[PDB]
Amino acid sequence: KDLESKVFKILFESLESTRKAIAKQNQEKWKKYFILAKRKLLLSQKIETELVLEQRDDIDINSSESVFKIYDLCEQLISKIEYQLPQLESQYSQPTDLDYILEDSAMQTLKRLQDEEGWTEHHSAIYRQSIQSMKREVHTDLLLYSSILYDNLIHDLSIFFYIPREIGNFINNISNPEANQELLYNMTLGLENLLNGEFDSAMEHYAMDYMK
Amino acid sequence: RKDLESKVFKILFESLESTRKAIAKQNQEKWKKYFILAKRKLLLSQKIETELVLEQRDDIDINSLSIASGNESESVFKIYDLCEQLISKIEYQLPQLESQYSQPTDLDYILEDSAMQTLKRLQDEEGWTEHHSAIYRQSIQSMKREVHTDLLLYSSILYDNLIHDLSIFFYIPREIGNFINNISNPTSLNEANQELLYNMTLGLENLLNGEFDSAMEHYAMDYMKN
Amino acid sequence: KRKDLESKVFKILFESLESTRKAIAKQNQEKWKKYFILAKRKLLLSQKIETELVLEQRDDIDINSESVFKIYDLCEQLISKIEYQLPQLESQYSQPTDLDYILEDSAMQTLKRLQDEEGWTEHHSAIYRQSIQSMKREVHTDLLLYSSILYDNLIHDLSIFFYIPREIGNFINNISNPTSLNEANQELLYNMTLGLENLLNGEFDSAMEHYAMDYMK
Amino acid sequence: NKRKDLESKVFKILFESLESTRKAIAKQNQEKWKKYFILAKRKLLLSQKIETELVLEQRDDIDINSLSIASGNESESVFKIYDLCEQLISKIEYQLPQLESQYSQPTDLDYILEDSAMQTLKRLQDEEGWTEHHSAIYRQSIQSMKREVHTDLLLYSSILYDNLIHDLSIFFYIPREIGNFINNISNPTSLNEANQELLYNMTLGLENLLNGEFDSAMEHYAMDYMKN
Amino acid sequence: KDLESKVFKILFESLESTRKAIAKQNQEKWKKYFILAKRKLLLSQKIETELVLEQRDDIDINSLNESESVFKIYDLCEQLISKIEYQLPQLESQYSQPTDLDYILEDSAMQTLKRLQDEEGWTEHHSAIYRQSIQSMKREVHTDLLLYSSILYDNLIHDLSIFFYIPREIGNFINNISNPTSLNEANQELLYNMTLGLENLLNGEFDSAMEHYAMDYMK
Amino acid sequence: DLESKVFKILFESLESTRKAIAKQNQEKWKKYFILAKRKLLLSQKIETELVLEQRDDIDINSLSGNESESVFKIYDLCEQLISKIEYQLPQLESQYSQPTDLDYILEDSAMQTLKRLQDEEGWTEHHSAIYRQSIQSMKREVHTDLLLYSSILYDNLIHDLSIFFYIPREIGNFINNISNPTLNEANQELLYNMTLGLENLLNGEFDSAMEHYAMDYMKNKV
Amino acid sequence: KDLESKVFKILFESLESTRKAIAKQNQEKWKKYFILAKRKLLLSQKIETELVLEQRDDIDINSLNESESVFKIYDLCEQLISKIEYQLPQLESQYSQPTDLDYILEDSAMQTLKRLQDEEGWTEHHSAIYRQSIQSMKREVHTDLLLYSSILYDNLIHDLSIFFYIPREIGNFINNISNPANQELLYNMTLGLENLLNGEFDSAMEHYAMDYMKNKV
Amino acid sequence: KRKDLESKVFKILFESLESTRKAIAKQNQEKWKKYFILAKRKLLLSQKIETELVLEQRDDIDINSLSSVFKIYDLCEQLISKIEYQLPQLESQYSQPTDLDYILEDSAMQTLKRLQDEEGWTEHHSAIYRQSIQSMKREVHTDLLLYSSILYDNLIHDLSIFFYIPREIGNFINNISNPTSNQELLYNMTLGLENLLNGEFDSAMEHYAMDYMK
Repeated sequence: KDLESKVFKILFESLESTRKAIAKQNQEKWKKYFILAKRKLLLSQKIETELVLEQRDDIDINSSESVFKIYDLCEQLISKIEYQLPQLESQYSQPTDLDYILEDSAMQTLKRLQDEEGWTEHHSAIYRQSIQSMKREVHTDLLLYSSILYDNLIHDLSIFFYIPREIGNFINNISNPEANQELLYNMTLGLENLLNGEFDSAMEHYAMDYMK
Repeated sequence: RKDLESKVFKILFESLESTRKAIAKQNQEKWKKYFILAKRKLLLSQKIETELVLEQRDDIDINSLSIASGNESESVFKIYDLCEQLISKIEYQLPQLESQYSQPTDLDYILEDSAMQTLKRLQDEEGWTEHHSAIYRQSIQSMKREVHTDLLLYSSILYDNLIHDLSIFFYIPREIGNFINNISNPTSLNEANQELLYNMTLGLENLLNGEFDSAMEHYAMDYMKN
Repeated sequence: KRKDLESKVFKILFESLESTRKAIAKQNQEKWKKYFILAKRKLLLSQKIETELVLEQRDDIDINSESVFKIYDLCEQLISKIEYQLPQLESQYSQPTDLDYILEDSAMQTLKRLQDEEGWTEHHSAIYRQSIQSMKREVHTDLLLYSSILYDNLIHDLSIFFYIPREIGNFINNISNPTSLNEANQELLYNMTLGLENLLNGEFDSAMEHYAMDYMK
Repeated sequence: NKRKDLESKVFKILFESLESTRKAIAKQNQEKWKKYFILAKRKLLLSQKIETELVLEQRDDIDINSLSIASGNESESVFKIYDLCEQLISKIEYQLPQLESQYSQPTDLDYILEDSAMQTLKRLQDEEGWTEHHSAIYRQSIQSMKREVHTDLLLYSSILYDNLIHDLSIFFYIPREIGNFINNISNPTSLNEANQELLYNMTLGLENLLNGEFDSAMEHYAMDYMKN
Repeated sequence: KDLESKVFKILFESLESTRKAIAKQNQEKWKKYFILAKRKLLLSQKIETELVLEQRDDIDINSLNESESVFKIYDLCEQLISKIEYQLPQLESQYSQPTDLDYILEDSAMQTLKRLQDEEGWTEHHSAIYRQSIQSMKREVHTDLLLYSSILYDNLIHDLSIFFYIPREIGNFINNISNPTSLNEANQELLYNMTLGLENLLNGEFDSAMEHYAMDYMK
Repeated sequence: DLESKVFKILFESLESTRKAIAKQNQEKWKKYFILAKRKLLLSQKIETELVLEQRDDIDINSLSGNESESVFKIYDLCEQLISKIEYQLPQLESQYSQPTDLDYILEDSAMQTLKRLQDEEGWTEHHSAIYRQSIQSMKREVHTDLLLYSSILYDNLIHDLSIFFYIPREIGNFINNISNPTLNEANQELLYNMTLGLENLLNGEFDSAMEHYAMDYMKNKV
Repeated sequence: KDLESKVFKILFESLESTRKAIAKQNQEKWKKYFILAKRKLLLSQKIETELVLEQRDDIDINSLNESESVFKIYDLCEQLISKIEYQLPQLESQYSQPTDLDYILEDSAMQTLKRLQDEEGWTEHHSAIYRQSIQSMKREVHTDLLLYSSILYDNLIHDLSIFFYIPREIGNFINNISNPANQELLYNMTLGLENLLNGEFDSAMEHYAMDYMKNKV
Repeated sequence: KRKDLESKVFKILFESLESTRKAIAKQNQEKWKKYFILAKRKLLLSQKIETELVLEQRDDIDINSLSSVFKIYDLCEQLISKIEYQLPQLESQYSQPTDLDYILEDSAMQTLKRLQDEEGWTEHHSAIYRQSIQSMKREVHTDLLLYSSILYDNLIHDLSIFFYIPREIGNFINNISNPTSNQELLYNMTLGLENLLNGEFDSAMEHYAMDYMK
């Protein structure tokens, strides 16, 4: 009598141990947060840069290096992003310790728990459904906190959005004075910072700080 | 007791299974919350871009020469006025978006009110322990989290699509591409500053006047239907 | 004269190289992930040999004993875990990164731009290529260096997970003491099952993550 | 183009000096294997030390009672084992500064990168069209070569350790003895017999770590790997 | 009657004579001034060098112009510490060694007490006053030592500023790295000026320096 | 016969004043602290001066980095510290000159006492001469005590305050970093740690530490 | 936007730096607590002794055991009056002594202010806020003085009851006149007046104030 | 633009707070009682300890078969009484809320909400507001302790005549200095005790406090 209660207790405390294992994962979870947000930032970069390419008239006459260099930096920043997005995907899908914990190790625990007394096929059903729920909720967590992260570091990375900045500058330069060349220069610069690692490093720094 | 634990178990499971089928039946409000989360992202970007433009305004001083300001001075002051409005607009919008997304739905009724109700009717069953009710609370929480997840997944993909479909309303990148192209032409030098102030005003009012919102709602519903 | 031309081209060569080195230095998150991979790999290989040697001592099983069966089972699981973890650790170690992209593609672009200068000869070009190769090799150096030291420190931090030496110490200490022979036997069985399951259940993997992450900063 | 061939061939001499040093580095195998072995051996002994410390740390003696009924020699065996643990910790504490000293001894690798390289630089500094920028490239390439050597050292010593730790499996007395113990216990009535076997085998394996057989086996296996 | 007046006068005359004998004995003071100020100087030298030293990490056998310089600087630190660790007890000893002033205020004065105790009208009260007057003359001498060593040290910390190489080289290093070309050589150059610094404190240039500045303060 | 009475009355009054001087601890400990702290601040001053002497001067030039930010912030902290010390030293002197009850016990109260004692039988001007001599020596011996226990205090504090001696600690940290693993990481480490050392000298942590340590040394003797 | 919030945060953090500086200045705090308490004590003491003296009855050319019973005490009163008249202004010189604290709140505060006046978006209104908060901290350190010095005084008047010879002696006189004898008054008096003149009262006070400086914190 | 917005929002915080200052100045010229209460409290506890210690000299030496003051000892404990009554009275009198306590609680915290309603007005101005109000509170408290102290230091001289006990020990040693007639002691001191009980003291104290603050 009251063996039902004891078996239930075993199931519950097993599942809770798995939950605590899950909560201890931090480094790969954060690396994945960071991958999702960075991917969003890089798709907006590739779209902004494709828009400013499009506005270039292929001159075909039919009877300055300051901008050719700008358009050049544009094209190879597209090339950078195009290399980088598959690598972020790849990195994202690499298996982690948590995976093993939730698959093989959790199945091993199941088998042992089934050899107890009073453990039915229903207890197994409940155990399996809980582990499937935990597996899914890992993705829940990734999607949630990477959205929150992206929202925060779109504020923090403002300094790198050089087009809004150069336009605000340039219409301030009407009423507070050469301006064409100033814009070409600040644009070249903001490009370079996007290509030369200054951006990938800024993002590493910010998200890291967030994790501490 | 042989059939007792088996069938208390079966009642718990069938309760939960019906609730799951109910969740599938209320796949209706989901489209509105998808659209909200996507739209909130599009606006957070717009607000930040605009704020950045406004943040360059250096004031006008005795030390500001302000030479070469013809009729462009009033263009520029309307640009700052528009920008200020667009911020005040996005600032009013965003909490209405929160208020909408947060509002109670059919799904919430399935998973909250009615879930606890069914719980109480289940407590008054033979051989129902508090462990059974913990398992009920757990599976319902997971169904909440499964719905949350569908929200975040679909809305992220929606956004990925919208940033393509709304190519046209991103006036700032296009106008910069055009300004430098227009120094690259021989003829377009004089027209350049004017054209920039004008198409910028255009872009700001397209975001302000309802056009961008409406195209957003179109492309979104189009994506959802297919 | 042409002397100042030579100094101009030498200063440009140097400053492009120095820009490249500053860029390598900032690539810090991946360099740590790799340090930690190496330290973890050594820790785990030693766990595997320790566990395999406890297994080599087992009688061939009866074909065609209760707690000791549990313990042997755990040993086999832990070996499966480690044989799962190791190929993955190699994969993550070889996973390319932005450092690779600086060291190959951005460098070749800067060389195209540089090799179109005032007095830039193909010898300046050869030195530029070599210096790039040397930074790429020095990254590897630092991995081996910093991973060596990190492991030296982790072995001490992680001392409480080394359940084998501690449980043999404990066992002889309480056969020597007035404590009985069964209390000794049962205490060893218990403490071995525990050391094993903390090796198995993430507790060691979490401790290692925690300590190594604390070392950075 | 008198100064063209000047600049071109003062670059050429630089390349050829550097490449000569590189070739002299490549033929330095036997003398590297000494440093390989010292690094591998140091890590092996640091491990041995920690594992023995961890044994010794579980020592908490309780005084016997006037009432104690127990019998046997087991406490004498255990105290001798503790003694041998202290002797091993001593041995290792002694021989680590040795290894440091041996590694610190300068080799003909050191002579090619240090004495000999600085001696070639000075003659290159009396060359026509040579400038301190050339000298900076010289110093830079040499220090890159020192670093390449270091990489060789860390890499090959790590691989050698990984192989040694299997070669030396027989001396790892303490997992092996917890093994033999657990395997005996399943056959009951042999429990006291198994305690005796364990005390005896710990004593032996401690002696084999203490008495220099372990150091011999280590050097022997490292040689066998060097040849292959 | 007229007798305690006589006893009193002889007590006062004896004490005044001791006082005039203390005055001619200015020699010993200067030496002890130098001892006390020099000991304070070497205490601070010790603490600075120990702090520089406390930052050396243990040598990792994997760890690999600078290395040679930093090794030989650390050795110069350890040499300076040993020099001061013996130089200090040497200085205590020199300060303790008996003097003609010590003699004139212990032996000479107690001989005189014995003599004065066989006089007509010499109560023990008289002898208590005598011992207290003598201990007071000792404390005047000690006050003199502490006063003038304090002032002397105050002055020597300026006069000897050029041996305070360590803030000096901090300053040259930050100014150098605050410039374009200096940075290149900065890490070498402090390595040099530090070494020289540690040598001038050890080779004896500073002990001769100190001694000569003290010669001037006393003259 | 009775001259023992007059000598004993003399001795007794002098013991009164001596025990009274003994009970005057608070201002004693504060004057110890003043003399100590003064010396520590004179040393700090010379250090900071010496680092500023190595900064180059300022003229019409091209006006030429992040280092420049760090280095010029340190130079400004230096000028700050020097101003702090040049303010505190005259304060410390004026705090030391301030008179105490001890002054009164050894001047007005004593002269008063001797005038009372010059009204007694057996009392002579030679006893008055001894009274003045003894008072004058206790007057001098106060000073002696100040010199002695300030010397000892300083020799202790120069150890307990070791953590604020940032210049030697950072030059040692620097040379330890270079040649061994970790370039301009060490240069940054120097600038940061120098900045924090100067601020801890400026923010009161050092004055608070001194006021705590010499406190402790007092509580021992209590 | 962010600029406003950040310039506010910089204002607040500077002000709270000053806050934590004043927090650490306990020595001169207690010096001034003590000075104020002691001034009150000595004032009441002076007025008591002057009221004793006001009944001396002017003597001059007049009528030639009790000389030691009245004259010694009238003298000891004249001297305690002397001593108190010496001590009071010394206490006011001591209280007015500048301190590191003044430095914190004046020269240092104005240096930092000047250094904030060339931050981004710093307005003369920020500066007026700053000076207002400085003058506030300056006023509150006063408040701290007044509060603790009153609380102290109330402790000391009880802790120091044994030096209050004059109510005590009127008591011990009227009690022995109800009993079966009087000169005890004159005797114990002289002793009380001496204990207030010889330093016993002063050093008793220094002791209790030390004790409170310690245990209260 | 918003440079002028910032000028104005700081302008409104300034002028609001200065209104509250000018309120405090004039309504402080009214709060004279608190001063007087705290001073009285100190006067009375001084009185209590002095009376206590004269009473503390009760030994009741038992006599044996070998062969007015009480009135006074009574007056003593009567005054210890009057005082132990009067102290909690005075503390309650001190704790009562007045106009200021409202001007810096309610009239301030309400004009707060009003200031929050203003545009451009964030939570940092709300924190500056609250902190300036606490500084005003503490400045009023300063005022309180300050002028109560000075008041006490004057009152000690003003009530010099009621300090009967040093007066009468002085008269006794004066009357023993010139051998005459003890009885004058008991009479004069009884007189002073009744001066401290009948309320000439409390009333002369009030008159001198008011008379000083005029």
